Amino acid sequence: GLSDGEWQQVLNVWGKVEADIAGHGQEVLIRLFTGHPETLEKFDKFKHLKTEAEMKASEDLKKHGTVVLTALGGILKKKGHHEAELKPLAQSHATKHKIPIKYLEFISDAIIHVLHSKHPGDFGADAQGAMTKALELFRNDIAAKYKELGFQ
Ligand code: HEM
Repeated sequence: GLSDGEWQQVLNVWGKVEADIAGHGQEVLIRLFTGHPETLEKFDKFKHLKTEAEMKASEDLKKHGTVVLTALGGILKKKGHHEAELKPLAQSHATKHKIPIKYLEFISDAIIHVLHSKHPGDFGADAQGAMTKALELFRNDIAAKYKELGFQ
């Protein structure tokens, strides 16, 4: 449950991401994969990436980063009214990709890390609070769908 002012902060922060969705998406995934190498194993199409240099050079990783952040941005712009947008992602990530909710926590924190890394001094405490709450809401609603599906 975010206030109007918190959603305003979220969407203000998101404008930073939308200016360079592929660069943000790439860095989010690289942060996820390098911080939590087990997550790489969930991607048949990225498990060949042995080094961060290879990850950085991967155009397909940037492409997927764009897909991920485009989806997330579409969800965030719903300001919590995202059941229709979230449902297929929860279902695909539980049933097809088999992504534990822990990895969604990892990527949520990776987003925060990337925002500070790319916008140092420009991702204020209020913005971090609002973005964190929005990612918690996202993760929590996914978690509810995971529970429905019995997925761990
Ligand atoms: C912000 C959180 C995430 C968003 C918005 C997101 C979004 C997406 C989207 C839109 C797709 C393609 C459509 C689909 O298959 O449903 C996808 C595919 C996929 N996602 Fe995610 N995802 C997120 C987090 C994760 C995490 C944390 C993992 C694993 C650690 C993961 C693993 C995968 C895999 C393996 C695929 C299939 C990739 C392929 O083979 O093309 N996702 N994701």
